[PDB]
Amino acid sequence: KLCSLDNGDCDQFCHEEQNSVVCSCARGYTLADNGKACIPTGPYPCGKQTLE
Amino acid sequence: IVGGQECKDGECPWQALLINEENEGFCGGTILSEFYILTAAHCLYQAKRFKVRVGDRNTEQEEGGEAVHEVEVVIKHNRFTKETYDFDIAVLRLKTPITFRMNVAPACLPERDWAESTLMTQKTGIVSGFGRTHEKGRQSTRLKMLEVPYVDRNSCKLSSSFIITQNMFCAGYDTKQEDACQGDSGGPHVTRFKDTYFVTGIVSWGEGCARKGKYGIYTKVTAFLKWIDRSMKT
Ligand SMILES: Nc1noc2ccc(-n3nc(C(F)(F)F)c4c3C(=O)N(c3ccc(-c5ccccc5CN5CC[C@@H](O)C5)cc3)CC4)cc12
Repeated sequence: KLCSLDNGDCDQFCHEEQNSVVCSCARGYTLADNGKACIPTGPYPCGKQTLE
Repeated sequence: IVGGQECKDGECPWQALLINEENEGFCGGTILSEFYILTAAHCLYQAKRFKVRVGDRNTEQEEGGEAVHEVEVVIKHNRFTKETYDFDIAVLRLKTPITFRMNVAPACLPERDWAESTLMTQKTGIVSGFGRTHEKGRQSTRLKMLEVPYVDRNSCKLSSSFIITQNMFCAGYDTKQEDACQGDSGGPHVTRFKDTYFVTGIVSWGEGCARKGKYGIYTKVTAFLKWIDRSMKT
C-alpha cells in the first residue's frame, strides 16, 4: 500500500524506495526525527496561510 | 473570480498582482520565492511596462502591508503561442527581494510524481485573483478565492471548443455560477494537503465565465516543474 495508503503517513512528499515509504518536504521545511513530519525553518514557510 | 468569497486576512498570501503604468491590475501571479513570480505567458502582452504588487487585498485602500516590486528579468516560455495558448507560462525575477509577512508568503512547489497522483486526484483546488466578478463586469477591487473541482480529462476535452493539450487541465463546475474570469489570468491555482498549499496550476483561459457546459482552463504546473526550476536559476 505504501504511498497509496494515506500518503504513507508523510506530511508532504512520498515515494517508495526498495518497497518502503520515504517521506520528504518542500524547500524551507526539514524532515522531523520520525522521518514523516515536515518542520518549517522560518517564520513564513511556503504553503502556510499567515496567521501570527 | 465569479462567486466564491473574499480572501480573508492572511488567507491568500501567495497572490501577486501585475499592475500597469496606470497602476491597475491586469493579471495575477503566484509568489514562488523572494525573487520569483509565476504567471501566464499571455499576460506579458497585456501591458508594455508592468510591475508586481504583493500583500494587497483591497486595491481601493493602502492597508500598509502592500509592496510593489520592479521586474528585473522576464522569462517567457518560448513555445507559447496566442494561436494555441499552449505553454501558457512565464517566470518573473524581481529586482528586489519580497519580504514575507502578513498576506505575503510563497506557495510550495510540489514534486511532479507526488503532485500528479496525490494533489491532482483530490476533489478540488483553489483559484484566486482580482479578476471580473461577472463575465461582463469590471475588475474586482477585492481579492477573491473560489474552490474549484478538478474536472475529468475526457469531460474536459468534450466540453471545449479548443484543443485541450497535455499542458492544460480543467477545473470548475458544469452549471453552477462559480469560475475564474478575465483578469485572474496568471494567478494561483493551489491544492491543499494537510493544511499546506502547493501550486498546481496557472489561471490561463476560458470560453467566457461560469457558462453552462464550460470550465476554466489552467496551465498544468506539474508539466513544467523542471522548466520552472531552471528559470529560477536564471
Ligand atoms: N473560465 C476561466 N477560467 O480562467 C479564465 C481566464 C480568462 C477568461 N476569459 N474571460 C473572458 C471574457 F469573457 F471576460 F472576456 C475571456 C476569457 C478568455 O480566456 N477567452 C479566451 C477564449 C479562448 C482562447 C483560446 C483557447 C485555445 C487556443 C487559442 C485561444 C485564443 N484564440 C484567438 C482567437 C480566439 O477565438 C481563440 C483564449 C482566450 C475569451 C474572453 C475565462 C477564464
